[PDB]
Amino acid sequence: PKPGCCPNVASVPKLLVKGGVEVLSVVTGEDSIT
Amino acid sequence: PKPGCCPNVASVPKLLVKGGVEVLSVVTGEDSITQIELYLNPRMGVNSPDLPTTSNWYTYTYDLQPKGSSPDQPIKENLPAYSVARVSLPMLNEDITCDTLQMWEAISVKTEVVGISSLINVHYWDMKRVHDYGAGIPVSGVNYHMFAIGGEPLDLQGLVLDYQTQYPKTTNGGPITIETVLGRKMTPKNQGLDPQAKAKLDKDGNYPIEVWCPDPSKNENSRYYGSIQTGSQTPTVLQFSNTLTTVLLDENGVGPLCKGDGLFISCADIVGFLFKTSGKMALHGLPRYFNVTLRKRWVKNPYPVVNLINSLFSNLMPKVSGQPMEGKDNQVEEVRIYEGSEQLPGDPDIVRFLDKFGQ
Amino acid sequence: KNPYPVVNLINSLFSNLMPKVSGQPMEGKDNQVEEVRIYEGSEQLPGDPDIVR
Amino acid sequence: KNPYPVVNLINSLFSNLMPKVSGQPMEGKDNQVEEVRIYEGSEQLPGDPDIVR
Repeated sequence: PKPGCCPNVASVPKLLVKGGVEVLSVVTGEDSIT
Repeated sequence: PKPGCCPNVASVPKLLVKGGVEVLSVVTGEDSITQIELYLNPRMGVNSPDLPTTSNWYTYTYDLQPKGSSPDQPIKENLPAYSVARVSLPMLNEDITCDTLQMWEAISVKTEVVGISSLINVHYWDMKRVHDYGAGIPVSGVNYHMFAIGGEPLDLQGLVLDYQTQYPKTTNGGPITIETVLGRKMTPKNQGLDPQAKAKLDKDGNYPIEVWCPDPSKNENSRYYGSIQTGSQTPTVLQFSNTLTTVLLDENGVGPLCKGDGLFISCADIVGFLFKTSGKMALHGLPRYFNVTLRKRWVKNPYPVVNLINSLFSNLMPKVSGQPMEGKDNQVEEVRIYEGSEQLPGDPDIVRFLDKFGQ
Repeated sequence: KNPYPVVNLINSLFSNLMPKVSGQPMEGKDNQVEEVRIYEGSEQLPGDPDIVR
Repeated sequence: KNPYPVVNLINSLFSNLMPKVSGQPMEGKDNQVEEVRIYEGSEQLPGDPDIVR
Protein backbone atom coordinates (compact mmCIF):
# COMPACT_ATOMS: atom_id res chain seq x y z
CA PRO A 1 0.00 0.00 0.00
CA LYS A 2 3.05 2.27 -0.15
CA PRO A 3 2.47 4.99 -2.79
CA GLY A 4 6.15 5.69 -3.44
CA CYS A 5 6.93 2.04 -4.25
CA CYS A 6 3.98 1.28 -6.57
CA PRO A 7 2.66 3.07 -9.69
CA ASN A 8 -0.62 4.95 -9.86
CA VAL A 9 -3.27 4.99 -12.58
CA ALA A 10 -6.10 7.32 -13.51
CA SER A 11 -9.56 7.37 -11.96
CA VAL A 12 -12.37 5.87 -14.08
CA PRO A 13 -16.06 5.36 -13.09
CA LYS A 14 -16.51 1.85 -11.71
CA LEU A 15 -18.58 -0.69 -13.59
CA LEU A 16 -21.21 -2.24 -11.35
CA VAL A 17 -23.43 -4.38 -13.62
CA LYS A 18 -23.16 -5.49 -17.21
CA GLY A 19 -25.99 -7.67 -18.41
CA GLY A 20 -29.49 -7.87 -19.83
CA VAL A 21 -32.66 -5.94 -19.18
CA GLU A 22 -33.37 -7.37 -15.73
CA VAL A 23 -30.62 -5.42 -13.97
CA LEU A 24 -32.32 -2.04 -13.92
CA SER A 25 -33.69 -3.12 -10.52
CA VAL A 26 -30.33 -2.54 -8.81
CA VAL A 27 -30.48 -0.09 -5.91
CA THR A 28 -27.79 2.48 -6.69
CA GLY A 29 -26.45 5.52 -4.87
CA GLU A 30 -27.49 9.13 -5.10
CA ASP A 31 -25.15 9.84 -8.04
CA SER A 32 -25.05 7.02 -10.58
CA ILE A 33 -24.84 6.89 -14.36
CA THR A 34 -26.98 4.47 -16.32
CA PRO B 1 -53.81 -1.25 51.42
CA LYS B 2 -50.15 -2.02 50.85
CA PRO B 3 -49.08 -4.88 48.53
CA GLY B 4 -47.55 -6.76 51.48
CA CYS B 5 -50.89 -7.80 52.98
CA CYS B 6 -53.15 -8.26 49.94
CA PRO B 7 -52.28 -11.53 48.16
CA ASN B 8 -50.25 -11.21 44.97
CA VAL B 9 -52.05 -12.32 41.81
CA ALA B 10 -50.05 -12.94 38.64
CA SER B 11 -50.69 -10.68 35.66
CA VAL B 12 -52.49 -11.71 32.45
CA PRO B 13 -53.11 -9.47 29.40
CA LYS B 14 -56.71 -8.42 29.91
CA LEU B 15 -59.58 -8.88 27.49
CA LEU B 16 -60.88 -5.58 26.19
CA VAL B 17 -63.57 -6.47 23.63
CA LYS B 18 -65.16 -9.84 22.84
CA GLY B 19 -67.73 -10.49 20.15
CA GLY B 20 -68.45 -10.97 16.49
CA VAL B 21 -67.07 -9.37 13.35
CA GLU B 22 -67.78 -5.76 14.33
CA VAL B 23 -65.28 -5.81 17.19
CA LEU B 24 -62.56 -4.99 14.66
CA SER B 25 -63.83 -1.41 14.26
CA VAL B 26 -62.42 -0.61 17.72
CA VAL B 27 -59.40 1.64 18.18
CA THR B 28 -56.70 0.08 20.33
CA GLY B 29 -53.45 1.44 21.74
CA GLU B 30 -50.05 1.36 20.11
CA ASP B 31 -49.40 -2.16 21.41
CA SER B 32 -52.28 -4.62 21.22
CA ILE B 33 -53.00 -8.21 20.22
CA THR B 34 -55.96 -9.22 18.07
CA GLN B 35 -56.89 -12.91 18.17
CA ILE B 36 -59.35 -13.25 15.28
CA GLU B 37 -60.57 -16.80 14.75
CA LEU B 38 -62.55 -18.18 11.82
CA TYR B 39 -63.62 -21.33 10.04
CA LEU B 40 -64.50 -22.11 6.43
CA ASN B 41 -66.61 -24.83 4.86
CA PRO B 42 -64.69 -27.02 2.38
CA ARG B 43 -65.75 -26.37 -1.18
CA MET B 44 -65.79 -29.77 -2.84
CA GLY B 45 -67.41 -29.14 -6.21
CA VAL B 46 -70.76 -28.54 -4.49
CA ASN B 47 -70.35 -24.94 -3.50
CA SER B 48 -73.46 -24.02 -1.62
CA PRO B 49 -76.15 -25.78 0.43
CA ASP B 50 -79.15 -24.09 -1.17
CA LEU B 51 -79.61 -25.65 -4.60
CA PRO B 52 -82.41 -28.17 -3.95
CA THR B 53 -81.57 -30.51 -6.84
CA THR B 54 -78.05 -30.98 -5.42
CA SER B 55 -77.92 -30.46 -1.66
CA ASN B 56 -77.85 -33.96 -0.18
CA TRP B 57 -74.24 -34.35 -1.32
CA TYR B 58 -72.86 -31.17 0.17
CA THR B 59 -69.14 -31.44 1.04
CA TYR B 60 -68.96 -34.63 -1.01
CA THR B 61 -68.22 -35.31 -4.66
CA TYR B 62 -70.18 -37.25 -7.25
CA ASP B 63 -69.24 -40.68 -8.58
CA LEU B 64 -65.55 -39.99 -9.08
CA GLN B 65 -64.85 -42.84 -11.48
CA PRO B 66 -62.56 -43.40 -14.47
CA LYS B 67 -64.19 -42.95 -17.86
CA GLY B 68 -62.45 -45.61 -19.93
CA SER B 69 -62.61 -43.74 -23.24
CA SER B 70 -59.92 -41.26 -24.22
CA PRO B 71 -59.94 -38.44 -23.39
CA ASP B 72 -61.77 -37.71 -20.14
CA GLN B 73 -64.28 -34.95 -19.50
CA PRO B 74 -64.82 -34.46 -15.75
CA ILE B 75 -67.83 -32.51 -14.50
CA LYS B 76 -67.53 -29.12 -12.78
CA GLU B 77 -68.69 -30.72 -9.54
CA ASN B 78 -66.77 -33.95 -10.10
CA LEU B 79 -63.38 -32.58 -9.18
CA PRO B 80 -62.37 -31.14 -5.80
CA ALA B 81 -61.13 -27.62 -5.17
CA TYR B 82 -59.54 -25.25 -2.67
CA SER B 83 -61.24 -22.53 -0.66
CA VAL B 84 -60.12 -19.02 0.23
CA ALA B 85 -61.27 -16.39 2.70
CA ARG B 86 -60.43 -12.78 3.55
CA VAL B 87 -61.04 -11.08 6.86
CA SER B 88 -61.11 -7.30 6.62
CA LEU B 89 -58.66 -5.39 8.74
CA PRO B 90 -59.09 -1.81 9.96
CA MET B 91 -57.22 1.32 9.06
CA LEU B 92 -54.50 2.12 11.55
CA ASN B 93 -52.39 5.19 12.10
CA GLU B 94 -49.48 5.90 9.77
CA ASP B 95 -46.72 8.54 9.88
CA ILE B 96 -45.28 10.98 7.37
CA THR B 97 -42.10 12.39 8.95
CA CYS B 98 -40.29 9.03 8.99
CA ASP B 99 -42.33 7.50 6.10
CA THR B 100 -43.38 4.68 8.43
CA LEU B 101 -46.73 3.02 9.02
CA GLN B 102 -48.38 0.11 10.80
CA MET B 103 -49.43 -3.23 9.36
CA TRP B 104 -51.03 -6.29 10.89
CA GLU B 105 -48.72 -9.28 11.32
CA ALA B 106 -49.76 -12.82 12.22
CA ILE B 107 -47.50 -14.64 14.68
CA SER B 108 -48.91 -18.05 15.64
CA VAL B 109 -51.77 -19.70 13.76
CA LYS B 110 -53.57 -22.44 15.67
CA THR B 111 -55.60 -25.07 13.85
CA GLU B 112 -57.76 -28.18 14.27
CA VAL B 113 -60.17 -30.15 12.09
CA VAL B 114 -63.65 -29.76 13.57
CA GLY B 115 -65.34 -32.60 11.74
CA ILE B 116 -63.06 -35.39 12.82
CA SER B 117 -65.39 -37.50 14.97
CA SER B 118 -67.94 -37.71 12.17
CA LEU B 119 -65.51 -40.05 10.41
CA ILE B 120 -66.50 -43.07 12.49
CA ASN B 121 -70.10 -42.96 11.22
CA VAL B 122 -70.03 -46.53 9.97
CA HIS B 123 -73.80 -46.97 9.96
CA TYR B 124 -75.14 -45.34 6.79
CA TRP B 125 -77.59 -46.57 4.18
CA ASP B 126 -75.00 -46.91 1.38
CA MET B 127 -71.64 -47.83 2.92
CA LYS B 128 -70.16 -50.93 1.30
CA ARG B 129 -69.66 -53.72 3.81
CA VAL B 130 -66.37 -55.48 4.47
CA HIS B 131 -68.08 -58.87 3.98
CA ASP B 132 -71.46 -60.57 4.30
CA TYR B 133 -73.64 -59.21 7.15
CA GLY B 134 -70.80 -56.88 8.12
CA ALA B 135 -70.36 -53.21 8.86
CA GLY B 136 -69.41 -50.80 6.12
CA ILE B 137 -65.75 -49.97 5.84
CA PRO B 138 -65.34 -46.51 7.38
CA VAL B 139 -64.07 -43.44 5.61
CA SER B 140 -60.44 -43.73 4.53
CA GLY B 141 -58.16 -43.74 1.51
CA VAL B 142 -56.84 -40.55 -0.06
CA ASN B 143 -55.81 -38.13 2.67
CA TYR B 144 -54.86 -34.54 1.93
CA HIS B 145 -54.28 -31.43 4.03
CA MET B 146 -53.13 -27.93 3.12
CA PHE B 147 -53.77 -24.73 5.04
CA ALA B 148 -52.24 -21.36 4.21
CA ILE B 149 -52.31 -17.97 5.90
CA GLY B 150 -50.76 -14.84 4.48
CA GLY B 151 -51.09 -11.25 3.41
CA GLU B 152 -51.06 -11.98 -0.30
CA PRO B 153 -53.07 -14.78 -1.91
CA LEU B 154 -50.92 -17.89 -2.28
CA ASP B 155 -49.68 -18.65 -5.78
CA LEU B 156 -49.25 -21.91 -7.61
CA GLN B 157 -47.25 -23.86 -10.19
CA GLY B 158 -49.86 -25.50 -12.37
CA LEU B 159 -48.97 -29.08 -13.26
CA VAL B 160 -51.68 -31.54 -14.46
CA LEU B 161 -51.31 -35.34 -14.22
CA ASP B 162 -51.81 -35.53 -18.00
CA TYR B 163 -52.19 -32.88 -20.67
CA GLN B 164 -54.90 -34.86 -22.51
CA THR B 165 -57.62 -33.78 -20.06
CA GLN B 166 -60.32 -31.30 -21.13
CA TYR B 167 -61.62 -29.36 -18.14
CA PRO B 168 -64.86 -27.44 -18.77
CA LYS B 169 -64.69 -23.93 -20.15
CA THR B 170 -65.23 -21.12 -17.65
CA THR B 171 -67.81 -18.94 -19.35
CA ASN B 172 -69.41 -18.48 -15.93
CA GLY B 173 -67.42 -18.74 -12.73
CA GLY B 174 -66.05 -22.20 -13.35
CA PRO B 175 -62.98 -24.37 -12.84
CA ILE B 176 -60.05 -22.20 -13.88
CA THR B 177 -57.29 -24.45 -15.15
CA ILE B 178 -53.98 -24.03 -16.95
CA GLU B 179 -55.84 -24.11 -20.26
CA THR B 180 -57.82 -20.95 -19.51
CA VAL B 181 -55.04 -19.05 -17.71
CA LEU B 182 -52.89 -18.85 -20.84
CA GLY B 183 -55.29 -19.54 -23.71
CA ARG B 184 -53.11 -21.97 -25.63
CA LYS B 185 -53.85 -25.67 -25.87
CA MET B 186 -52.45 -27.57 -22.90
CA THR B 187 -48.99 -28.63 -24.09
CA PRO B 188 -47.39 -31.86 -22.81
CA LYS B 189 -44.72 -29.77 -21.10
CA ASN B 190 -47.18 -29.17 -18.25
CA GLN B 191 -46.78 -32.71 -16.90
CA GLY B 192 -43.56 -31.35 -15.52
CA LEU B 193 -43.60 -27.91 -14.01
CA ASP B 194 -43.56 -24.82 -16.16
CA PRO B 195 -42.56 -21.23 -15.32
CA GLN B 196 -44.94 -19.39 -17.66
CA ALA B 197 -48.03 -20.95 -16.02
CA LYS B 198 -48.23 -19.20 -12.65
CA ALA B 199 -51.83 -18.37 -11.78
CA LYS B 200 -53.07 -16.62 -8.65
CA LEU B 201 -55.80 -17.77 -6.27
CA ASP B 202 -58.79 -15.48 -5.85
CA LYS B 203 -61.95 -17.61 -6.19
CA ASP B 204 -63.79 -20.20 -4.14
CA GLY B 205 -64.18 -23.64 -5.65
CA ASN B 206 -62.82 -22.53 -9.00
CA TYR B 207 -59.13 -23.43 -8.68
CA PRO B 208 -59.11 -27.23 -8.41
CA ILE B 209 -56.75 -29.39 -6.38
CA GLU B 210 -56.03 -31.82 -9.20
CA VAL B 211 -54.34 -29.25 -11.41
CA TRP B 212 -51.74 -27.72 -9.08
CA CYS B 213 -49.82 -27.43 -5.81
CA PRO B 214 -48.96 -24.13 -4.14
CA ASP B 215 -45.80 -22.63 -5.58
CA PRO B 216 -42.83 -22.47 -3.24
CA SER B 217 -41.17 -19.83 -5.38
CA LYS B 218 -43.24 -16.64 -5.17
CA ASN B 219 -44.97 -17.15 -1.80
CA GLU B 220 -42.52 -15.42 0.50
CA ASN B 221 -45.31 -13.49 2.23
CA SER B 222 -47.52 -16.49 3.04
CA ARG B 223 -46.63 -19.68 4.85
CA TYR B 224 -48.36 -22.99 4.27
CA TYR B 225 -48.23 -26.50 5.69
CA GLY B 226 -49.21 -29.51 3.66
CA SER B 227 -49.40 -33.30 3.58
CA ILE B 228 -50.66 -36.26 1.57
CA GLN B 229 -51.40 -39.91 2.28
CA THR B 230 -52.80 -41.74 -0.70
CA GLY B 231 -53.86 -45.29 -1.46
CA SER B 232 -57.16 -47.11 -1.89
CA GLN B 233 -58.03 -48.65 1.49
CA THR B 234 -55.14 -47.25 3.53
CA PRO B 235 -55.99 -46.12 7.08
CA THR B 236 -56.02 -42.40 7.71
CA VAL B 237 -54.74 -40.94 10.97
CA LEU B 238 -55.38 -37.52 12.47
CA GLN B 239 -54.56 -36.01 15.82
CA PHE B 240 -56.49 -32.97 17.00
CA SER B 241 -55.76 -31.03 20.15
CA ASN B 242 -56.11 -27.64 21.82
CA THR B 243 -52.50 -27.06 22.88
CA LEU B 244 -50.47 -26.80 19.68
CA THR B 245 -49.21 -23.44 18.42
CA THR B 246 -47.50 -23.15 15.03
CA VAL B 247 -45.12 -20.19 15.16
CA LEU B 248 -45.17 -18.17 11.92
CA LEU B 249 -42.04 -16.09 12.45
CA ASP B 250 -39.32 -16.36 9.80
CA GLU B 251 -35.54 -16.56 10.13
CA ASN B 252 -35.23 -12.78 10.58
CA GLY B 253 -38.13 -12.31 13.00
CA VAL B 254 -40.53 -10.90 10.40
CA GLY B 255 -44.02 -12.29 9.99
CA PRO B 256 -46.61 -12.70 7.23
CA LEU B 257 -47.43 -9.02 6.75
CA CYS B 258 -50.95 -8.12 5.63
CA LYS B 259 -50.26 -6.47 2.28
CA GLY B 260 -53.47 -4.59 1.56
CA ASP B 261 -54.84 -5.31 5.04
CA GLY B 262 -55.98 -8.73 3.91
CA LEU B 263 -55.47 -11.96 5.80
CA PHE B 264 -56.06 -14.61 3.14
CA ILE B 265 -56.87 -17.92 4.78
CA SER B 266 -56.74 -20.77 2.31
CA CYS B 267 -57.52 -24.37 3.07
CA ALA B 268 -58.62 -27.71 1.68
CA ASP B 269 -59.09 -30.83 3.81
CA ILE B 270 -60.16 -33.59 1.44
CA VAL B 271 -59.85 -36.80 3.46
CA GLY B 272 -61.14 -40.27 2.69
CA PHE B 273 -63.48 -42.17 0.39
CA LEU B 274 -66.87 -43.41 1.55
CA PHE B 275 -67.76 -46.48 -0.47
CA LYS B 276 -71.21 -46.48 -2.02
CA THR B 277 -72.73 -49.95 -1.90
CA SER B 278 -73.30 -50.06 -5.65
CA GLY B 279 -69.51 -49.75 -5.99
CA LYS B 280 -69.26 -45.99 -6.54
CA MET B 281 -66.82 -43.89 -4.54
CA ALA B 282 -66.83 -40.31 -3.34
CA LEU B 283 -64.39 -37.84 -1.80
CA HIS B 284 -65.43 -36.09 1.40
CA GLY B 285 -63.81 -32.99 2.84
CA LEU B 286 -64.07 -31.68 6.38
CA PRO B 287 -64.20 -28.04 7.51
CA ARG B 288 -61.15 -26.44 9.07
CA TYR B 289 -60.86 -24.18 12.12
CA PHE B 290 -58.35 -21.35 12.51
CA ASN B 291 -57.10 -19.02 15.22
CA VAL B 292 -54.88 -16.23 13.95
CA THR B 293 -53.28 -13.91 16.51
CA LEU B 294 -52.44 -10.74 14.54
CA ARG B 295 -50.12 -8.22 16.22
CA LYS B 296 -49.46 -4.61 15.29
CA ARG B 297 -45.86 -3.73 14.43
CA TRP B 298 -44.05 -0.98 12.58
CA VAL B 299 -42.60 -0.97 9.07
CA LYS B 300 -41.22 1.46 6.50
CA ASN B 301 -43.24 1.82 3.30
CA PRO B 302 -41.72 0.35 0.12
CA TYR B 303 -42.84 2.98 -2.31
CA PRO B 304 -42.81 6.78 -2.37
CA VAL B 305 -46.35 8.15 -2.21
CA VAL B 306 -45.47 11.07 -4.48
CA ASN B 307 -44.47 9.35 -7.71
CA LEU B 308 -47.02 6.60 -7.15
CA ILE B 309 -50.17 8.70 -7.55
CA ASN B 310 -48.88 10.30 -10.75
CA SER B 311 -49.39 7.00 -12.58
CA LEU B 312 -53.17 7.35 -12.44
CA PHE B 313 -53.56 10.63 -14.31
CA SER B 314 -53.32 9.80 -18.01
CA ASN B 315 -52.41 13.37 -18.94
CA LEU B 316 -49.41 13.04 -16.62
CA MET B 317 -48.29 9.43 -17.10
CA PRO B 318 -48.58 8.05 -20.65
CA LYS B 319 -48.33 4.39 -21.60
CA VAL B 320 -47.75 3.12 -25.13
CA SER B 321 -47.57 -0.39 -26.55
CA GLY B 322 -44.67 0.04 -28.95
CA GLN B 323 -42.13 -2.73 -29.39
CA PRO B 324 -41.32 -5.11 -26.50
CA MET B 325 -38.57 -3.81 -24.21
CA GLU B 326 -39.30 -6.29 -21.41
CA GLY B 327 -39.95 -9.96 -20.85
CA LYS B 328 -38.91 -12.64 -23.31
CA ASP B 329 -37.17 -12.07 -26.67
CA ASN B 330 -36.91 -8.31 -26.33
CA GLN B 331 -34.76 -5.85 -28.24
CA VAL B 332 -32.54 -4.37 -25.51
CA GLU B 333 -29.01 -5.77 -25.49
CA GLU B 334 -26.73 -4.31 -22.84
CA VAL B 335 -27.36 -2.25 -19.73
CA ARG B 336 -24.50 -0.74 -17.76
CA ILE B 337 -24.58 0.86 -14.31
CA TYR B 338 -21.80 3.25 -13.34
CA GLU B 339 -21.50 4.18 -9.67
CA GLY B 340 -18.56 5.59 -7.77
CA SER B 341 -15.03 5.52 -9.15
CA GLU B 342 -12.01 3.24 -8.97
CA GLN B 343 -8.84 2.33 -10.85
CA LEU B 344 -8.91 1.44 -14.53
CA PRO B 345 -9.95 -2.14 -15.39
CA GLY B 346 -8.23 -4.22 -18.02
CA ASP B 347 -10.95 -3.60 -20.59
CA PRO B 348 -14.46 -2.11 -20.40
CA ASP B 349 -15.84 -5.53 -21.46
CA ILE B 350 -15.10 -7.64 -18.34
CA VAL B 351 -16.73 -11.06 -18.41
CA ARG B 352 -17.74 -12.22 -14.95
CA PHE B 353 -18.67 -15.87 -15.40
CA LEU B 354 -15.81 -18.33 -15.10
CA ASP B 355 -16.65 -21.08 -17.56
CA LYS B 356 -17.09 -19.18 -20.83
CA PHE B 357 -13.47 -18.83 -21.90
CA GLY B 358 -13.33 -21.71 -24.39
CA GLN B 359 -16.29 -20.30 -26.30
CA LYS C 1 -4.87 -2.75 -12.87
CA ASN C 2 -5.16 -6.50 -13.51
CA PRO C 3 -8.77 -7.37 -14.41
CA TYR C 4 -8.67 -11.12 -13.79
CA PRO C 5 -7.26 -12.89 -10.71
CA VAL C 6 -4.57 -15.34 -11.74
CA VAL C 7 -5.49 -17.94 -9.12
CA ASN C 8 -9.13 -18.45 -10.11
CA LEU C 9 -8.03 -18.34 -13.75
CA ILE C 10 -5.84 -21.44 -13.66
CA ASN C 11 -8.54 -23.55 -12.00
CA SER C 12 -10.75 -22.93 -15.03
CA LEU C 13 -8.58 -24.89 -17.43
CA PHE C 14 -8.36 -28.34 -15.84
CA SER C 15 -11.23 -30.81 -16.01
CA ASN C 16 -10.46 -31.95 -12.47
CA LEU C 17 -10.65 -28.58 -10.74
CA MET C 18 -13.50 -27.06 -12.79
CA PRO C 19 -15.82 -29.98 -13.57
CA LYS C 20 -18.01 -29.47 -16.62
CA VAL C 21 -21.33 -31.28 -16.95
CA SER C 22 -23.81 -31.98 -19.74
CA GLY C 23 -26.55 -31.00 -17.33
CA GLN C 24 -29.96 -29.36 -17.59
CA PRO C 25 -29.65 -25.75 -18.74
CA MET C 26 -29.30 -23.32 -15.84
CA GLU C 27 -27.56 -20.62 -17.91
CA GLY C 28 -29.04 -19.54 -21.21
CA LYS C 29 -32.36 -18.69 -22.77
CA ASP C 30 -34.57 -21.61 -21.72
CA ASN C 31 -33.13 -21.88 -18.22
CA GLN C 32 -34.98 -22.75 -15.07
CA VAL C 33 -33.59 -20.49 -12.36
CA GLU C 34 -36.58 -18.41 -11.38
CA GLU C 35 -35.72 -15.87 -8.69
CA VAL C 36 -32.08 -15.18 -7.88
CA ARG C 37 -31.88 -12.54 -5.19
CA ILE C 38 -28.70 -11.30 -3.53
CA TYR C 39 -28.67 -9.66 -0.11
CA GLU C 40 -26.23 -7.12 1.29
CA GLY C 41 -25.91 -5.15 4.50
CA SER C 42 -28.94 -4.19 6.55
CA GLU C 43 -31.72 -1.62 6.31
CA GLN C 44 -35.18 -0.89 7.63
CA LEU C 45 -37.91 -3.47 7.18
CA PRO C 46 -39.75 -3.12 3.84
CA GLY C 47 -43.50 -3.42 3.55
CA ASP C 48 -43.88 -6.47 1.37
CA PRO C 49 -40.89 -8.64 0.39
CA ASP C 50 -42.07 -8.95 -3.23
CA ILE C 51 -41.10 -5.35 -4.02
CA VAL C 52 -42.25 -4.56 -7.54
CA ARG C 53 -39.77 -2.01 -8.85
CA LYS D 1 -39.57 19.71 -7.20
CA ASN D 2 -43.09 18.30 -7.36
CA PRO D 3 -45.36 21.02 -8.77
CA TYR D 4 -48.56 19.25 -7.82
CA PRO D 5 -49.45 19.33 -4.10
CA VAL D 6 -50.35 15.74 -3.27
CA VAL D 7 -52.90 16.60 -0.57
CA ASN D 8 -54.71 18.83 -3.05
CA LEU D 9 -54.55 16.02 -5.59
CA ILE D 10 -55.42 12.84 -3.70
CA ASN D 11 -58.79 14.07 -2.43
CA SER D 12 -60.03 14.73 -5.99
CA LEU D 13 -59.62 11.07 -6.93
CA PHE D 14 -61.88 9.11 -4.59
CA SER D 15 -65.65 8.97 -4.87
CA ASN D 16 -66.14 8.45 -1.13
CA LEU D 17 -63.76 11.16 0.07
CA MET D 18 -64.96 13.58 -2.62
CA PRO D 19 -68.56 12.85 -3.68
CA LYS D 20 -69.74 14.06 -7.07
CA VAL D 21 -73.46 14.66 -7.33
CA SER D 22 -75.77 15.25 -10.29
CA GLY D 23 -77.54 18.30 -8.95
CA GLN D 24 -78.69 21.51 -10.54
CA PRO D 25 -76.11 23.65 -12.40
CA MET D 26 -74.17 25.89 -10.02
CA GLU D 27 -71.48 27.09 -12.46
CA GLY D 28 -71.33 27.90 -16.14
CA LYS D 29 -73.86 29.90 -18.14
CA ASP D 30 -77.02 28.92 -16.24
CA ASN D 31 -75.73 29.38 -12.67
CA GLN D 32 -78.47 29.63 -10.07
CA VAL D 33 -76.09 30.80 -7.36
CA GLU D 34 -76.80 34.51 -7.54
CA GLU D 35 -74.54 36.56 -5.27
CA VAL D 36 -71.57 35.66 -3.10
CA ARG D 37 -69.72 37.96 -0.74
CA ILE D 38 -66.59 37.41 1.31
CA TYR D 39 -65.56 39.13 4.54
CA GLU D 40 -62.01 39.49 5.83
CA GLY D 41 -61.09 41.60 8.82
CA SER D 42 -63.08 44.62 9.92
CA GLU D 43 -62.69 48.20 8.75
CA GLN D 44 -64.86 51.16 9.64
CA LEU D 45 -68.47 51.38 8.56
CA PRO D 46 -68.99 51.84 4.81
CA GLY D 47 -71.20 54.28 2.98
CA ASP D 48 -74.09 51.93 2.28
CA PRO D 49 -74.31 48.11 2.36
CA ASP D 50 -75.26 48.10 -1.34
CA ILE D 51 -71.71 49.12 -2.37
CA VAL D 52 -69.80 46.52 -4.33
CA ARG D 53 -66.06 45.90 -4.52
